[PDB]
Amino acid sequence: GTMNAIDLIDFLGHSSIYQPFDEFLTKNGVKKRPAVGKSLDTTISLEKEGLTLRFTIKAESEGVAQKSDGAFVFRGFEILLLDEDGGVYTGPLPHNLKASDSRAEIEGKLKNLKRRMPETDAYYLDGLVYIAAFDEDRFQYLQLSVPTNLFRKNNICP
Amino acid sequence: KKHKDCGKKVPYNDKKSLKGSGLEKDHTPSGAALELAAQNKIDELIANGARITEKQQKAILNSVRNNAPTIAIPPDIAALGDTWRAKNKPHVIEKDAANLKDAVARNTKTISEAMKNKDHGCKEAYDKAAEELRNMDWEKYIDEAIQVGTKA
Repeated sequence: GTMNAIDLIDFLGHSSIYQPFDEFLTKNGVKKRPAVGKSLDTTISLEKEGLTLRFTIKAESEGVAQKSDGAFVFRGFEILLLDEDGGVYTGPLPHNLKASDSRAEIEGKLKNLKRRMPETDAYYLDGLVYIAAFDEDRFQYLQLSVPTNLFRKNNICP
Repeated sequence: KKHKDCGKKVPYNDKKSLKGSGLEKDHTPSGAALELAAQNKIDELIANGARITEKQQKAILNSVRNNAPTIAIPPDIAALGDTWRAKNKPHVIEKDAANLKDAVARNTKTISEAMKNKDHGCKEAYDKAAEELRNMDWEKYIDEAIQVGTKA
């Protein structure tokens, strides 16, 4: 299992059935697709690469800009870098980020802090919400998302 | 033809008590709808700066879904349900999640309006089971699962 997270970023906002994203997808051996016929199956989970991909079935009411047409819109994803059981992300990160880094180094690379609390930092950079989360002092994960109405009314993005 | 347990209230996660008959465990409101209602709230804490892993989110969702109370009904009648199979399109899963109490009210009426006169239906037994599902505080039921799933 080797997907390059930085390449996920350009499919952000695109649909379930976007040919380039579907090609990209089954190129890395996924073929799980999102559906709602059985349950709310809107995440593609890759447990031991350390990645979760999240889709919304209601892009418009959430204020998410749809790019390609379709019923499932790719809203964001989680890059997990820590877990007691296996399943972290070893591949490369955007904007020169490293799992080793500390909050201060992370801060220095993303340059645009929007909210700081005991355990998460929110940054807005290149049309994307980035949230870094810290278990203890350890970098735990990095959640990315397209702008939403929730994130707009929390003043994290415009 | 009445099964002994047509209309018995039972967690979705209970397979022991009803194995034997063709009874289906109907979700009112639909399982996907609770699941979205749960997610809409999780989304909001995250936007508030909460720290919730996706592992955690999926665990919560599964509890919301599989611990729901559900009413055992027979399969032909379940087929006329509002959220059966492909009837559960995104727009109806969206509207249901934005007001659970209305959703269970609509869902259980059409079940019961189609259990009329059916010999194997349990319209008497179903309506009593339905009433408590229209009255359950579903919005609470999700707040509990969320707080459990995030306590560590």
